[PDB]
Amino acid sequence: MFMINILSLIIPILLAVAFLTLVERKVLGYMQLRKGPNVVGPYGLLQPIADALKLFTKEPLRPATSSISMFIIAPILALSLALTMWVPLPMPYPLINMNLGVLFMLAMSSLAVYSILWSGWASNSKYALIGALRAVAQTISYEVTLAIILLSVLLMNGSYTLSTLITTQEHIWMIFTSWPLAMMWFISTLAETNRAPFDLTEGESELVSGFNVEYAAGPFAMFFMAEYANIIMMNAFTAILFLGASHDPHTPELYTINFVLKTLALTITFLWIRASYPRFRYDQLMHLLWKSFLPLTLALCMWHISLPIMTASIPPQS
Amino acid sequence: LFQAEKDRRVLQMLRENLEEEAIIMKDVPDWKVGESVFHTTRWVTPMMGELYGLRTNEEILSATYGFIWYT
Amino acid sequence: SRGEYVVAKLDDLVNWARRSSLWPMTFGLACCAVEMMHMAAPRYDMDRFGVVFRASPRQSDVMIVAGTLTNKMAPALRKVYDQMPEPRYVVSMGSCANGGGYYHYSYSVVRGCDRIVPVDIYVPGCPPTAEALLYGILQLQRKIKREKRLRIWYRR
Amino acid sequence: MNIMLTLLTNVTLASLLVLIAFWLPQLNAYSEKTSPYECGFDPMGSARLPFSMKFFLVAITFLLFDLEIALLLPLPWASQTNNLKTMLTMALFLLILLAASLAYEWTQKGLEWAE
Amino acid sequence: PFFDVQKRLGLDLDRWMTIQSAEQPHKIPGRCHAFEKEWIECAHGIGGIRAEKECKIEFDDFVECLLRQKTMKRLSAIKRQRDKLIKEGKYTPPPHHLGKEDPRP
Amino acid sequence: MPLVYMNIIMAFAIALAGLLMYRSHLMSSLLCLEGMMLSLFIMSTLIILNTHFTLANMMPIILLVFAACEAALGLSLLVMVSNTYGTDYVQNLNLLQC
Amino acid sequence: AGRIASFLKNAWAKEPVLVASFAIGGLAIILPSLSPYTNYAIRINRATPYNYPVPLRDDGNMPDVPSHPQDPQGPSLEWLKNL
Amino acid sequence: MWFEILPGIAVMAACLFIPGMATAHIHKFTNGGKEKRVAHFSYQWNLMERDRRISGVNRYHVTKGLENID
Amino acid sequence: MTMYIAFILSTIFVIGFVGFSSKPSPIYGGLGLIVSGGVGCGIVLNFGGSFLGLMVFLIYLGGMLVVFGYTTAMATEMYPEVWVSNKTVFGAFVSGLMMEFCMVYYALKEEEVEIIFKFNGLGDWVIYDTGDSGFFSEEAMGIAALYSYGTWLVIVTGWSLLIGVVVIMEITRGN
Ligand SMILES: CCCCCCCCCCCCCCCCC[C@@H](O)O[C@H](CO[C@H](O)CCCCCCCCCCCCCCC)COP(=O)(O)OCC[N+](C)(C)C
Ligand SMILES: CCCCCCCCCCCCCCCCC[C@@H](O)O[C@H](CO[C@H](O)CCCCCCCCCCCCCCC)COP(=O)(O)OCC[N+](C)(C)C
Ligand SMILES: CCCCCCCC/C=C\CCCCCCCC(=O)O[C@H](COC(=O)CCCCCCC/C=C/CCCCCCCC)COP(=O)(O)OCCN
Ligand code: SF4
Repeated sequence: MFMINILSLIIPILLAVAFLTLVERKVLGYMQLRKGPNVVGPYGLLQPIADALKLFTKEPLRPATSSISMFIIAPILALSLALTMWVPLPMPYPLINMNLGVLFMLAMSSLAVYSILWSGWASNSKYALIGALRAVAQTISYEVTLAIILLSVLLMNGSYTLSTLITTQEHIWMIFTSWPLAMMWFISTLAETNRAPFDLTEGESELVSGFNVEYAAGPFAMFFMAEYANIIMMNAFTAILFLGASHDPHTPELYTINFVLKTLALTITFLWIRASYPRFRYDQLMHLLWKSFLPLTLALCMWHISLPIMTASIPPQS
Repeated sequence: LFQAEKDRRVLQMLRENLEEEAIIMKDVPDWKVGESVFHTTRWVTPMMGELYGLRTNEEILSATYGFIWYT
Repeated sequence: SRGEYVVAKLDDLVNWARRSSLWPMTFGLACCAVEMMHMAAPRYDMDRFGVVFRASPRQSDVMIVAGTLTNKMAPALRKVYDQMPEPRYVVSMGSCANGGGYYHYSYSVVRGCDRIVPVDIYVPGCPPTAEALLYGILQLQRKIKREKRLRIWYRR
Repeated sequence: MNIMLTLLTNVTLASLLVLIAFWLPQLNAYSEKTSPYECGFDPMGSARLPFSMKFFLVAITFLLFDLEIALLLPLPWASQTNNLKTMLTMALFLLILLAASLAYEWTQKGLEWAE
Repeated sequence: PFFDVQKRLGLDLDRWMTIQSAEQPHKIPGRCHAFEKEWIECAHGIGGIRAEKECKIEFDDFVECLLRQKTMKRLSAIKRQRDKLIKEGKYTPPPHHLGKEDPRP
Repeated sequence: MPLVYMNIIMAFAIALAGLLMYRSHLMSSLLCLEGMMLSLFIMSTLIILNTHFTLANMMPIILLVFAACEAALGLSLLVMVSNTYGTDYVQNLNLLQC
Repeated sequence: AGRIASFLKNAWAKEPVLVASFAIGGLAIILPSLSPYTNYAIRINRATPYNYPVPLRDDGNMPDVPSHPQDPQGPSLEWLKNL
Repeated sequence: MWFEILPGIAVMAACLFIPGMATAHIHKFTNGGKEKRVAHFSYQWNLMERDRRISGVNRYHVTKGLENID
Repeated sequence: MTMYIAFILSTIFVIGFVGFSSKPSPIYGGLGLIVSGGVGCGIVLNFGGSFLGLMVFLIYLGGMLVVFGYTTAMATEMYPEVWVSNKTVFGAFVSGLMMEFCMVYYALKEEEVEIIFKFNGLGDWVIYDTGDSGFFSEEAMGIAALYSYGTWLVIVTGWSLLIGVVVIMEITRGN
């Protein structure tokens, strides 16, 4: 019966990613005074099917200079991690109930970065190597700030259990309590998923396609699928962390609906930010994370450590 | 009440293991049935090998990794 | 029969999937590239047909040779054509890419990109209007729809 | 047990997806097709050559700050101790030392990329 | 060599961590709290040379509690004899040793 | 002594032997150092979890911290070595032969 | 006290983020010492019964040790109920 | 239209409905329909094992009421 | 003898250690060390040390990423060596694997001393504690006691980290 649960948690996210791309293309078109995919089926609803079939019936390429083992392993690792990240999240009840769920998400987030590095290196291409090094720099930029923000936010929760975040926000969203950390966390999620204005790893205008320039057909489809799944996962994590929906024990449908709506709103905001802003420089991105986000994040961490003690508001569940 | 029930369960399991060992090990000439491995005579908490040693593998797994694997 | 019907249905599915998702390479050479950009403009919106520019040749299905092809550029054009995973298609846009056009007798102009790569659709003009290029793209979609790969394989 | 099954399922699905993506379409690869990719022409050198990094010092400092993160993480549980004054003092001292190290690196041009 | 600054000032810099029976948080006991406390109390003040010989029984018990070597040997011997008997076929284990028992709270 | 203790000890021995053998690169020796640190950490936490030494649980974390320092130290030195020779080869570190 | 105003003006006009971070850190450092609720937090942490309260053997000389949980003797958390 | 964006979004929403809802139903169908127990600590696990032993069918969710105390 | 899960994990741990110990270029060394780190995380997960395993996995993954940048920057050659691209690397890998097999067979077949002392094996599930107590996690409070009890440890660790930052700056100053 658990295998059915795994399948029902795997297939819908793949469909949602396929659909998310269509929505993303359509939103960008309407923000740019155009339509987006409409001919392929009614309102472009069959565009994801066409893209999937076309990519999976196209011939994949094995470069002569490439190390084949890593070249094949990297997309597998990326997609597997993107699918594995979904289980810890509770909507309302998590598929796998971890005592330390947030630590699990952080560990897998670190693991996901390695796949990007490996694909670029195994390509034996100059642009791929540049993209891999850019991903290394991006991780160096965002990792510590993300972790400290997460710790400071969870200090009001009393544990690293993700389900407890539903009980902590029973009466008020955490956005009303830690909105500076919320903005920093949104920027950190934008940088984590290699999304504009931080899509430096792919770098379309600078590095052709970036790390996956040598990738084609099925492996590229899996990379793209993985990238979108990470986007949705991170937005879901943000909605769980900062906008706590009300959970009724006798009707989980209400919490599921609210969680889905908030995740979709955050994803649409991601597409909006992509549509509205230029691209950074990765040295400029690191300088922003270190010279601007890091000092204020340290100060916010000190403040959020102090506040429960001096306010007598220490959360339970030691 | 949980403390009392736990004491009773572990005592009964140890007694079952003791009787079973007395049955099996009688053939060995110089085998003292129920001999402790500690010089002291005070009670020593069992080791989970002394309780589930003679039982099936599934009970062993449920006792040893049952809580950790339950997620 | 049954096998022929099944492979015909598979042909229909595969052809629809291929023609509904045409990804031209971000490849332009000269004046006609501006009209190609005007095809991506909001008025015409090639995206609404499933047509999107992708920079990498490995992630592209079509190449639109829009502009004069010189002797210095021919090796690069051939190299980017080769690196396209199959199936691949080439669209010749403008007189310069069709047969030389205004520079047909030039010492440094390739008299037609069909000398370098096989061409599927020829778009005439100097430059063709964005409507003409859109019509050429839809003609290529129809030509893809007409193809029969698995049906011919089954009859082998 | 369940997490092992989930990881196995995800890995199996990704591996099978690679399998079908590589064995379903028709493969016709030749030397000019699988050649390494530059924009239009052949690359001069090799991508395996040394590639200078201008943020090595930032990488080492990221290592040290990453371990400082490991130090700071158990604070939600540490906040539940009886003697809150000493725990708060230690946490503030650790964060002040982190900020001091960051400031020291900043002032000595440690965050500036090599030119 | 050793400058006992802690003893001179009564500072307790690192002595709280030295032994298993010294004020664990929430009064959580060690696995061999009793054995270690017996060995420490009975070895106190008589020096290492004497406590090597006079204190061998308590340290023996403590090491056994730590590593469970003799208990492992005993259990392995019991299991091997039981396996040999069942292979010969004169044992017939009881139902409660095969998961067919009546559980209790 | 259970099997896992033997396996961790053998992993530590393998990492130590790998460090004691130098092939060409200093980075591989640093990797062997980090592997020895990982084996030490795993052994320490296994012993601390097996015998419920609650106050010992902070020790492995501290261990990891100092690992970084060593790692950090090595990286710094390695950079300088490259900056003098262009490669991290240990064969170049022989000027003190005389 | 006159030049420090100019320095803070320059910092606020040039590096507001650093000023905000330093202000937040200084507040986090100094406020807990001046708050009256920190003792309440300590007492709440102390009053959480993770451990089983082991009974005391009776010798007839404990007027302040209860014999039953509902007896008036022993600590009370009415302050916690009203907090 | 801009409302032509709505259908695709709706599809996405429907897909995002499937896991969570399904999970809840599973947690009910396999545990008597009463919100599968959470065991973050050893005491909750001990309670679950005790209930499993009490039930007599080797299922923890088969609860025993006051009628079992004759 | 119970699903051999801990035994399998420790075997993969030592296999990855052999993999990165043969020194098959720092890229594959880092790959082997990442595999071993995840495996050790699982090993200590099996015993109840969840936080320490995740932390080890987290610290090592972050550490490994820095190494990759460095390897690419200054620890690369024209043709990186893999385990089967060199006689010495393959010989070291094969010797390590054969040594592991020999030790494991010597352990299961007979209870004889190899380095320290003779042992028993019989599965590591035997040495558990039957511990039935607590609404918390012992490891959690043990780690959290770093701030209440480990004042000296916190002080020395913080000073070491600050001095380490100064040390790396001074070393890579150059001149
Ligand atoms: C199981 C996994 C493998 C298969 C996955 C399949 C996924 C679901 C199938 C997708 C359904 C969509 C196919 C039909 C859509 C065609 C819509 C219609 O408009 O097409 C017309 C013609 O229809 C198509 O020719 C039919 C295509 C499909 C025919 C049968 C489907 C076969 C499916 C069998 C799947 C089983 C595979 C099992 C593998 C194990 C011509 O349209 P066209 O003019 O161009 O574009 C519009 C332009 N306008 C504006 C001028 C009008
Ligand atoms: C005597 C002369 C010394 C000269 C040498 C100075 C160099 C060393 C640095 C300062 C001396 C360190 C001594 C601190 C030892 C810690 C133990 C003692 O201080 O008590 C602690 C008091 O806590 C205080 O926080 C002590 C630390 C305050 C000092 C801040 C650190 C500054 C040190 C300077 C060097 C650090 C480098 C960075 C400089 C900025 C804890 O007491 P308490 O919590 O009741 O009981 C805990 C036991 N329980 C759990 C059973 C209840
Ligand atoms: C007492 C509490 C302390 C702990 C809390 C702080 C937490 C973390 C914050 C500190 C992190 C490191 C501090 C950063 C030090 C940087 C100094 C520096 O040299 O930077 C200058 C920039 O900053 C300066 O000019 C130097 C000092 C500027 C002001 C800094 C704060 C001064 C005091 C403000 C707060 C006063 C107290 C709080 C009251 C708030 C007002 C009501 C150089 O700029 P660049 O980025 O290198 O150049 C790039 C563009 N050309
Ligand atoms: S055909 Fe005309 S517009 Fe097009 S590139 Fe040639 S000269 Fe320019």
